[PDB]
Amino acid sequence: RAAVFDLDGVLALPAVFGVLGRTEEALALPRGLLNDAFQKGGPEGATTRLMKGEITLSQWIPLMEENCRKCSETAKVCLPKNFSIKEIFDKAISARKINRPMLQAALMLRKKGFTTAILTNTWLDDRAERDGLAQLMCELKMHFDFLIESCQVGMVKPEPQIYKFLLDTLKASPSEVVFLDDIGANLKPARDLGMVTILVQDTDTALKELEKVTGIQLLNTPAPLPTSCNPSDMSHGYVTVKPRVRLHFVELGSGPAVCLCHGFPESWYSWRYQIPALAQAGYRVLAMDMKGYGESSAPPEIEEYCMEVLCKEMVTFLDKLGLSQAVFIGHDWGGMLVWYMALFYPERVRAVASLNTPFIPANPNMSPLESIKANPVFDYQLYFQEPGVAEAELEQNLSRTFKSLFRASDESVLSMHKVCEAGGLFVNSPEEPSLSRMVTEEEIQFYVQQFKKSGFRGPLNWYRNMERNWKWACKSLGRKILIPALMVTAEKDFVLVPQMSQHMEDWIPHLKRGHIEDCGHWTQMDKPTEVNQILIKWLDSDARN
Amino acid sequence: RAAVFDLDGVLALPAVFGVLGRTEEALALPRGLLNDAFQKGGPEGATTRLMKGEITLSQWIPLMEENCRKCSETAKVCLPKNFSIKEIFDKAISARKINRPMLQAALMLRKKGFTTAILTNTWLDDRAERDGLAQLMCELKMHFDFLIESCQVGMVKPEPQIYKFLLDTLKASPSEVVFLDDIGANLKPARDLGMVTILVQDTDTALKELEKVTGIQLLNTPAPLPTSCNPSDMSHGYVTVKPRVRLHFVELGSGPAVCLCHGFPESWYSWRYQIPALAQAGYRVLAMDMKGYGESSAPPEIEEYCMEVLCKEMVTFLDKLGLSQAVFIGHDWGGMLVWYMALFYPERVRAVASLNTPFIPANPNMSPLESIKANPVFDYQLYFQEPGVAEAELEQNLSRTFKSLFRASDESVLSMHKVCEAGGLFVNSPEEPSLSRMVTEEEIQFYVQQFKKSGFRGPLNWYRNMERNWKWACKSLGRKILIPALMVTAEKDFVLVPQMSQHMEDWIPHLKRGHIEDCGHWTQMDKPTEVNQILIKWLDSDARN
Ligand SMILES: O=C(NCc1ccc(Cl)cc1Cl)N1CCC(Oc2ncccn2)CC1
Ligand SMILES: O=C(NCc1ccc(Cl)cc1Cl)N1CCC(Oc2ncccn2)CC1
Repeated sequence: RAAVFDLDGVLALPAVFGVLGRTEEALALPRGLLNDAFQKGGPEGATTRLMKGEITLSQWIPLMEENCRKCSETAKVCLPKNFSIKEIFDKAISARKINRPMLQAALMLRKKGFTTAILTNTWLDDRAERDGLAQLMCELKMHFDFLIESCQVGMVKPEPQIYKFLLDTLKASPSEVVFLDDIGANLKPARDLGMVTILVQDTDTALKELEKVTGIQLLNTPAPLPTSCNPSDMSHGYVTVKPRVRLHFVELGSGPAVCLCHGFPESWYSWRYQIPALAQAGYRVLAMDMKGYGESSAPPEIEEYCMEVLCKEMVTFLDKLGLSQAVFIGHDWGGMLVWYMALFYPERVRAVASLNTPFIPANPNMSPLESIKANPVFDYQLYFQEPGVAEAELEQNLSRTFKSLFRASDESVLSMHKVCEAGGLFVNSPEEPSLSRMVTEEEIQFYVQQFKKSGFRGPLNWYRNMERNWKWACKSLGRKILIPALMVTAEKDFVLVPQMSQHMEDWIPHLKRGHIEDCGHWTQMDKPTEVNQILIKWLDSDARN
Repeated sequence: RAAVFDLDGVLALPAVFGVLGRTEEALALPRGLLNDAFQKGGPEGATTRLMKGEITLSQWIPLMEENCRKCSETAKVCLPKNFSIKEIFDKAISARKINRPMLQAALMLRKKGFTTAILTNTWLDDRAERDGLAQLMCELKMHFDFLIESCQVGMVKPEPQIYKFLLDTLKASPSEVVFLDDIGANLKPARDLGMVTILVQDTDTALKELEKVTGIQLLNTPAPLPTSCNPSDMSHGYVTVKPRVRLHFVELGSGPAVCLCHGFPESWYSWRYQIPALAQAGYRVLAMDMKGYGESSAPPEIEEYCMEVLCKEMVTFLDKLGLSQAVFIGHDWGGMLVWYMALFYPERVRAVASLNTPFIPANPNMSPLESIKANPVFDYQLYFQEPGVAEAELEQNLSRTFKSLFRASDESVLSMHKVCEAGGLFVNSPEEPSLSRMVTEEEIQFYVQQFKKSGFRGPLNWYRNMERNWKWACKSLGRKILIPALMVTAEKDFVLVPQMSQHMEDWIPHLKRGHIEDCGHWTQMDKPTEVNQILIKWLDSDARN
């Protein structure tokens, strides 16, 4: 049981086939002139040779023209003065856009165990604007197990061989396979080989039919999550910033550089839902394992975690990567870091953005410890301070830990006030915590494996400079942030409440604002789709311009 | 003994200080109006506060205006209708360009054992166009051991503290240090602290003086090599393309993606001289460890090295990296690969380029082995064929191997014809080979270490598919390359002679051509500067447009 989708007319709706007609009307041409001239000679014909990979698209155009001279000639018509097949097809190809709901379906069947595949008759595109084809072929490609292109295999639909071929690459029986296609002709050979066939016109009936024979709802199915990340299928980067300090990250996409700075205690993976989005949106994403986390160096000394050096190391990270600047987006402790970045290295910062984390001026007259007791919900911060105590407690049950922390607003199971008195952090929580809606059991275990490397010393050391940070932070009390910034608040984040940012305007005049209702502190996994909305808008708006 | 250089007026010639005057003339302003208004209040003054990092540049402008209202007022003049300090400084900053010869000098002293450093009074730049500052600060930064900016340390020249500071960061005695600067005032405190001081105006006298007190020629010194690469200071990438196949590479720069495909038997490092250039030129460079080499998977089976799969894996490499297309530049076997890339994946190829390697149509009627005996200098290719024979011989003395192969035109020590009969490849060469001009002993040993990993099986397997490549290659006999391509020939490459490419025009109509006289087969290290010239021109010309 597996499912195969044609490109043109199935997953990519405006059909190149249909734009021909629209040109015929538009151009006052004899109905079918272009379509008939498109396939003159059958399998010996220019088009078939093209589908077989025998000639490039640019090699085909002239070959397509001549058909139209002849085809105009038999019907005894004229082809307009500036009539050009190049232009007609450019617009068309680039007029073709994904069919989000069909794609939706593939993703569901897939997620439901199905082996999926795009089986398309397609040329080798060597136009100048070919990028727009390659660009879309990537969007799609990824959400399928296979892509079979007529031009590489050397076979075209409806040659029964490409079907067997597909069958054998599928490793399935004809009876196990569903096959949707806009071209009846191409259904017949699959049909008569025994597989299911769906004729596609409206996507709605095509899907009704699909859910019917799969026994899996695809039609009007809930709002599906943004595309996530499989650590294996990723690109992983390593840069030494210091002799005993390597930073690790994940690279994806092309465009201006967007640098994602996670929080405590997370990993590059804490961005899984936005990493594909931003790439698609057209940026170059680089998700940090922040110092102390996972596959990045994790030095035991407290002082190697003050902001100054952490930023000193991001700069140096950009040094060794060929980057003048990058846009810094952070969350939790990362959102803080990003603020020092905009504050001490405007040069190197295209634009800054924080998730949850507010810009708080450092009080000259107030040792940040004093400012710790106030606001009672800041008790656990204390509990960390002492090297040893908390590390032990948090490294004791790894799985228990992340399960206990990673929870939606209401799934909470911790009261992070009275923490010190309580004698610990999970003092009054389970050891068997149930699994949140936000994470699968496999997305938890991942975090588990990252920390078996460096433990919690490092991450907890971020909380162990303050006297030092604060002091560094005072120097910048003269300054204002005048680069483009975005502040995004979460409703149900008890620790970092929207109202601490209330005063950020005194400091960042043209601060943009994003809010998110019904959202907790794990803004990335709790509200992936909205996080995406707010950040992509501001990126197009405020980054590259 | 170490050397310190100011930015403005020393390494970056048009001096911001001097453009003020040019504005005064230009604007018919009272000589010195701007300069005096630039430093009103001394150390309490806007400018000093700015140099100290107290305020951002954008915070300074208004503060700089008002000075000019007052300064115009005391001299009793008018400031023009649309008079703006913002615009005046924009142009200026972006009018400032590196001082190549001063830089030259730093690089020499450095290479000569000197500890070097930029000690500049500089602001924190938060303009929109700030990128142009960051961009240049990176060019330079890298070629020095240290950069000390007044705005981070919190100290300005000529405060004697920043000097001591510099001294203590240098870890040197005043007497050990040279210090060039355009501003006499800033020399005095260093001078009177005991270090050498040079007053810079013309760069030529400033350098005469430098070479004088260093005992090292800097003036009119030979044409220096392009900037190379220190593997440690690099960014190293890893992407799995297959279950048991990881590809490794080096990332640097930003812009369109340029993908560098080395040859046999080399490594990403075989591009050391062009990797910094292209980055600077403004592209995103990704130097491959090609399958079988160094830090990339090295599967023993022959067939995992045919072109088809090698390209299938580059595509897949671009998949997992967020790349629609990349420009492929190859050399030796890499130049070949790139040709299949342009031939089977135009979509995915922005532009193609080969170094040495020509585009040879596959003869339908001729088993490529037949076509092997012909052209006698293709004997060693035979010698490889047999899994075992050559691997053994080449893995025997690693160092001997690379020393023996990596040689300029005339440094040759091998006759790669009669190889089979001779009974080996280095049959009649030394074991103690002298070291070529092209490589230091440390650039050899590097190659040595890479191959202790995967050995020679893998690399030699590229030569072990031909019947297979050829067959794959026949399919494309219908096709023409119509994307932008560049073919670069080397004069003294006995194996890949310029004349094999003579016919490439029948295949690639608007093929661009680059030649290089007095050059061998190791085009990258033999002619780094020219390689750079040809490729950067064609990149601006033919890539991004
Ligand atoms: O405690 C954290 N992060 C960990 C954390 C936060 C919230 C929750 Cl629910 C769970 C966890 Cl583990 N921070 C406090 C200190 C940082 O700086 C800051 N700045 C201004 C106001 C408050 N904090 C923000 C991150
Ligand atoms: O032998 C090599 N490279 C290794 C090599 C070349 C030259 C020298 Cl001096 C030393 C070494 Cl080790 N090639 C021959 C096969 C490849 O394809 C090809 N295509 C057309 C004509 C000739 N070759 C080019 C690379």
